[PDB]
Amino acid sequence: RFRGEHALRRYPSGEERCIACKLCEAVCPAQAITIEAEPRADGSRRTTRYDIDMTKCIYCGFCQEACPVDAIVEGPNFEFSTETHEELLYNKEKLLNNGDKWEAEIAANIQADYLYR
Amino acid sequence: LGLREIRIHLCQRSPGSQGVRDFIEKRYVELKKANPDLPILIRECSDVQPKLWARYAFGQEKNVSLNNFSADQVTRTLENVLSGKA
Amino acid sequence: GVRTSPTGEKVTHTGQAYDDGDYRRVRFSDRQKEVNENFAIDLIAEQPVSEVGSRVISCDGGGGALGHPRVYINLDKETKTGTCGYCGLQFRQPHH
Amino acid sequence: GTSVKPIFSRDMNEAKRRVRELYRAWYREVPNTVHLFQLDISVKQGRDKVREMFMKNAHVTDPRVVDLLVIKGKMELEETINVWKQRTHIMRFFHETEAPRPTDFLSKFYVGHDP
Amino acid sequence: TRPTIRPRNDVVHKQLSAFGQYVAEILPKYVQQVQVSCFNELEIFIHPDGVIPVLTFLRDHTNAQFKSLADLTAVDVPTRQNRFEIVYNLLSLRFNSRIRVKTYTDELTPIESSVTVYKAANWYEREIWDMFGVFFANHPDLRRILTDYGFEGHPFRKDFPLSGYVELRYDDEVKRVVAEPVELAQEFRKFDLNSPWEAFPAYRQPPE
Amino acid sequence: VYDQVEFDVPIGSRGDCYDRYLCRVEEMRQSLRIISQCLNKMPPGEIKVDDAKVSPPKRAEMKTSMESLIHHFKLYT
Amino acid sequence: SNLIEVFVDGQSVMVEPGTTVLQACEKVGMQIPRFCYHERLSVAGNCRMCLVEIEKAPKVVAACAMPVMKGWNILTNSEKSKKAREGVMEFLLANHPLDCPICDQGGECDLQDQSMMFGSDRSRFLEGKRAVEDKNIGPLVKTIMTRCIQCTRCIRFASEIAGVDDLGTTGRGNDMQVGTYIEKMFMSELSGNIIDICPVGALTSKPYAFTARPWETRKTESIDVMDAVGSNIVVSTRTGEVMRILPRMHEDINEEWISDKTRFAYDGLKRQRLTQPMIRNEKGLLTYTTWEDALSRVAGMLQSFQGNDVAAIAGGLVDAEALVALKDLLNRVDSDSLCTEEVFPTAGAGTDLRSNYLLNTTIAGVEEADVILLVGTNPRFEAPLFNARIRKSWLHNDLKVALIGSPVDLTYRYDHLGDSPKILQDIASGNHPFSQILKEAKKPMVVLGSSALQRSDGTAILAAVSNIAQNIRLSSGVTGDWKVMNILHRIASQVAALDLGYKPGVEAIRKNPPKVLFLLGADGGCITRQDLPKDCFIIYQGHHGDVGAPMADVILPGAAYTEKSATYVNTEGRAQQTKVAVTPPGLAREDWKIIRALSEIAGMTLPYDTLDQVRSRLEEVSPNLVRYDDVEGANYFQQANELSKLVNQQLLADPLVPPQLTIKDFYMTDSISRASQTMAKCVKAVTEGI
Amino acid sequence: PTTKPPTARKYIWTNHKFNVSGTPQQYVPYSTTRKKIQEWVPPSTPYK
Amino acid sequence: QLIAVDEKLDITTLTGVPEEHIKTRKVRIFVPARNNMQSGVNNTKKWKMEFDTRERWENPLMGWSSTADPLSNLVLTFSTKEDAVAFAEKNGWSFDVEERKVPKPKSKSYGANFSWNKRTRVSTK
Ligand code: SF4
Ligand code: SF4
Ligand code: SF4
Ligand code: SF4
Ligand code: FES
Ligand SMILES: [Mg+2]
Ligand SMILES: [Zn+2]
Repeated sequence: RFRGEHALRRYPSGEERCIACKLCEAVCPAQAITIEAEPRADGSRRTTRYDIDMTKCIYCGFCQEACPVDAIVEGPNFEFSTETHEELLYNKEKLLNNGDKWEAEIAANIQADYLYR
Repeated sequence: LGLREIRIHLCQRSPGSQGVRDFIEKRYVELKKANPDLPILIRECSDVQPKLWARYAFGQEKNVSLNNFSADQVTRTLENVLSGKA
Repeated sequence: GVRTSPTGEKVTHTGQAYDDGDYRRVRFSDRQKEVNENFAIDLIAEQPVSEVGSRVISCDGGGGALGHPRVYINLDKETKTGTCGYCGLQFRQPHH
Repeated sequence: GTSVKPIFSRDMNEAKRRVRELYRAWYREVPNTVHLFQLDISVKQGRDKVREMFMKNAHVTDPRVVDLLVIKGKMELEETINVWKQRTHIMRFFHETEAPRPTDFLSKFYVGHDP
Repeated sequence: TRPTIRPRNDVVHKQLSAFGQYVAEILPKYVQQVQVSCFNELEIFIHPDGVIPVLTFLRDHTNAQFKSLADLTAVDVPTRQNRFEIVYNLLSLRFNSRIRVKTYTDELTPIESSVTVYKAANWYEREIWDMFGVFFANHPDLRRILTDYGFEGHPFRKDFPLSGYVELRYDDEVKRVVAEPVELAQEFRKFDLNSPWEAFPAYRQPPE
Repeated sequence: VYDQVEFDVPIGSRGDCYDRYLCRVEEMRQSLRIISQCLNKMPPGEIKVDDAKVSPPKRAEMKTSMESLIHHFKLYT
Repeated sequence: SNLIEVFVDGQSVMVEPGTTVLQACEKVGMQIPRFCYHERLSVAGNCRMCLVEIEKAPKVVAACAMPVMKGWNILTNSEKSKKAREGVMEFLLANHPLDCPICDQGGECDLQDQSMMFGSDRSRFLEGKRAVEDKNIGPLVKTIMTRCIQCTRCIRFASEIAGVDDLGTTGRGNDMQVGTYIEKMFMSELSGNIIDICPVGALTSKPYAFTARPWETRKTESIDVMDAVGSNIVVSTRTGEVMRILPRMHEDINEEWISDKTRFAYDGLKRQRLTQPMIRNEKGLLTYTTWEDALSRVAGMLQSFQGNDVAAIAGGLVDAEALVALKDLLNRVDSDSLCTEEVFPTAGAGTDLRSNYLLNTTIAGVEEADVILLVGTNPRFEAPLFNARIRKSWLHNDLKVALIGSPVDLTYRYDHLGDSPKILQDIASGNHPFSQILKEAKKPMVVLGSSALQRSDGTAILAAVSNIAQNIRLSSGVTGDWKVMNILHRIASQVAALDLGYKPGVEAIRKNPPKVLFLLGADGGCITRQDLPKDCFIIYQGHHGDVGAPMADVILPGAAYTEKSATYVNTEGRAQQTKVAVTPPGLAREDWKIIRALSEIAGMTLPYDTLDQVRSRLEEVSPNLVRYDDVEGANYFQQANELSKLVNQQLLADPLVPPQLTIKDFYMTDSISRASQTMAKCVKAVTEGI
Repeated sequence: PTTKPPTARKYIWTNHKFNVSGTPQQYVPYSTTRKKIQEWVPPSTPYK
Repeated sequence: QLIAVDEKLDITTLTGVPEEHIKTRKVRIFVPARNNMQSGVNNTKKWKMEFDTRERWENPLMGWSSTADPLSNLVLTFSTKEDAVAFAEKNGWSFDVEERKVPKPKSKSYGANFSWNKRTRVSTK
């Protein structure tokens, strides 16, 4: 259940789960999420911008409980201190990389906890 | 010194514009035949005294009140403006 | 499917890359630009189209409660295939 | 009609009397504030700032607004005298780090859309 | 009702209504309205001139003796001619009951300080003055308690902007912290969440 | 549920710091007592009010039922 | 009188006979739940969401269709009506797809909101849902019919408002579907409104798909400038970017609808934009420069020449502020050659009398007329909402319509009197039977389009139409303040320019070629460098790079209608003002501010400095430009008609052909429309269809 | 993970990386969207 | 005990608002228009006061929307038009007032759908 650094997950096929519904952005109590979207080249509903300000985030986990497709999660990493302010302003590439980096542990934790949700 | 255009602002229902309304309705057509190339802009005010504007060369503008004037009074004002005499 | 801009920078899956005259490229000097190497559009394009002998079928993304909301896809049109609006998986009736 | 409950002043004369008392107190305090906060400004410019702050409100014709302004100025003086403020609070009256904003039409037209 | 619905307590409702009638009868000079909510909370609306008498009666009367001032605050309603309403919350330990007293004021009318009735009101009235600009007469020492020194405006007013007018930073040229007009790197995103299709028919207003 | 648990309220006698210290220690002991009672009397059932117009539904219901998805959307937006 | 007494939850209210239960409840302040009922459409009564209980009645009634009877007590919040609402919502949600996260109408769904407010909080539907295949009805409306609730709002709107009978229901029972039954595009000037009327995400805007959520958008109320109707609109913006255009309700102008161009041409505001001042370098090419250099270069030429050598042309999207600013600036130069690209006959009264160039009957007045005659115009494309009002009057008031010109499709039947202009003379003389038809009419109306005035016979055509109107007045007598005479304008800047004293047409420029020419958004191509002397100085001020830009010497980037608070006057003579939704991009500035700065640089500083002072100057010139909802005005038909008898120009034997003949000519009219990709897609779709 | 390994995916990193702050491979933030307003391009041919 | 002074209310010197956010602003007093995407009218009941839109620009980092005015998100709700006008006047704000737009009552007749001789007869239902 513990909330760590945010990550963007994807389906087993390799496509990202996020469908740009902007529910996490609407629920975010700190307005830490910025989302922009448009139809993709194949007509899919996908984001072109997904920014999380980690210096504005309160790590409440409301975004992950508002997501209807388990796209945004707050992963178990907590040792991600930074030497500059700028590297704590995450964009979509950073969050997708975090998801690809932590997917094994994230999926194990979700399997452990999803029956309580 | 050359007159460029004349603007007449009269209110549609106010009794202060009755003379201007009568002037227009009776003799604006004759005034327009007399000056076929001079633009006489008739516009409507609202809760404002009737007024007459004259534009001269290089953007010079002067205005005179036509409040409570009869048709003859505003007529004489227009010949005074057109002829250039005070 | 990461491509390279004529300047030399990697073009991300959103297609953006700083122009030649853009001063903002200076932020990547002595550093690097994060680009995710796994393009979702290509990865979902590699998935084979599922063959089902039913007129209407449902998709939930797999895993049951761990996927997306369950939706039903009509497969009456033979010119194209039915695609899930959540997951992107494709379905088709066995023509001929 | 238009009968309202007074705060301190029934009319304008005693409101101006309180204004003059507050001005006297501020004028007296300026040199002590300049010395005690180790300000780089002079006493003349501090008194000029006091005069300017008093003159910003010269248009008020309501005695209640006037005596509320006097109350606010007296709170300001109490903060200054008791050294509850630091040097930054005193120096905030001078806006030394703000680039001047030109007033004429052409400058505002050149800089941006702000009238 | 059902187990998802909060139960009602008619006995406490009747007791509060009776005591509200009692207080209104004893002080007809100041009491303007008495209300009891569905969750058993008693409110007494009074004229501003009666703050000291009503509070003294509620503190000292044998049948009331509200000896504790739980909270004192203000609410800003810009649409009213009297902009601010002052709310007093009192607790009676003798009778295990709570009462609320509301009055009103505007930007220029002072409200009498109640520090003689309750010593706890000293900081509450200071906070009200700091956040709303409501002046309290005969206060021992009225001054800002929450905002920074020299802060201009009253932030808790509805028309005060959320992020204020000035922001602070350290300037190396003058070797001190300076104040400058606010400029957001990202503007606060205003959300229009209120939906049509009105929710509670019991609170429907006449269409005038 | 505080009417369903039993504990004592420590009361001071001198109104000084020592009495408040003793009162706080006694409240710690009484909190241990209440914790014991709560552990021994935990009931079964749901954890939030079974009213989807206030409390969000479960994830499975949100991903299965139309009403649950609508209510989840509206409650989180 | 004839009012009857009825009760809503025990409270009395007096209603007219024929009032339904829904309207009786509305008079009290309650909105009855609805899905199929629309105030603008015919009653359907199929969604059954408006079921309500009448006291002492065992069976609930449909509030949208049941006329209320005297003495009825409507129980709007009784257990019976609440249970009916819950059951109907359950039935509606049984087959609905779980598409809320991917549906474009998440926070704007009537289904979602009414399920939250009147339905249950859970489902007991354990079966599988239905799925239907989507339809392709063009590049404007995206179609996902699994979300359709079969309320038939789109069908009724298409049949009654748009005049297009391409929509319907095929199948039966649960398998009944809304569509065309064939591959066919629902293309009309009002096709985009079915997106608004659709309560669910079955019909959504295709260019708007997936881009924004409703709670994020900021709402700016503004005025459309795509035509001369001036329909009220709402501009949705988010993070300083225009997202979409929504209609804003105004009963007198556009009711609830906007045209497709108005709805979808905002895509052109993000392309081909002018963002920086530009001048010519030594090679003769356009290069970027500062505001100071360009303004000084223009001011030097302005000071070099005076009088007749300085001229200005105003485009179709110019506000009154910029118009009066330019007029004052050129008057300080002693230049009166201030012209517009649109032509109006100056003979006789000209622009001196305001009623000579206005739609005197007004848009709302069409509902009162019994006979209307259209001369040399295509109202369907030139003024889509005016044509919609005509169609509504034809449908509901049994209005009789006749046309002189090309037999265009107007979405209603009319009488084609012919094509030749001599028919006007025949009607005025009295030989044509339509003259007698107009004679019997109690509220006759004659409409002449400015497109018919664009040809060389404009004065003669106007004289013939005025003769017809004068014959009507002389024969049928004075019915009152009916104002038979009318003119339909096509561009949003024409009426304001005529009110300010601009010379209609560009004949003055051709007669007296200038050496300094101002192009205030002029992209009509009326004047090119061939019509100008050698080394003529051309200044183009505008917001788009179009036909007017490349031939200019100095380019001044201006603001579009969405980027300024600007005054526009519609074809009725009603003045309206826009509001700032976003700021101009780059170095672009407000137009009147540019003119005032240029005046200061040249030493001819203008008195006004703020927008309020500009509007004070507008009031000084034409006081009606500051009355922001007034349409009333004095009728001077007799004077203009008498003055029109002086000249006797002859009519040519050329058929009346409107510029827009089919739908393909409607999408591309102005610089904003020509820079829009959505308009290009519409043109491609109508040219070749799939 | 030796007794029961994590689920294998094609997109999961094969090589784990540590914290790279204060290092040339550090994360550098940037906007991931395209230009919103397109400028007009003047023609290359002189008018006269 | 009562001054009985005749002067219009003015509290600009007490609100702490900067000088250039008082004289250069233009508030709009209006009833918000109904969102035409929905049929509900519960959002068109009260009066609103909003400020004129100022410049928004793109942050060089993150491309976020930056602003320089503090009143870009300030919206006030009023019961009546007179209350909003009084509030705007006492705060020293220049205002524009827009009259409330009400949908006019209409005549609906289900029987007109099946008309014997009028054009209101529907071709389908
Ligand atoms: S954890 Fe909370 S604060 Fe952080 S992004 Fe998610 S919703 Fe926002
Ligand atoms: S992360 Fe989840 S909640 Fe946020 S926009 Fe994407 S799908 Fe919606
Ligand atoms: S139409 Fe409404 S209820 Fe249906 S999926 Fe879209 S938002 Fe949800
Ligand atoms: S498409 Fe929309 S408007 Fe048409 S019938 Fe279906 S729900 Fe109604
Ligand atoms: S609204 Fe009456 S049945 Fe649909
Ligand atoms: Mg829709
Ligand atoms: Zn799927």
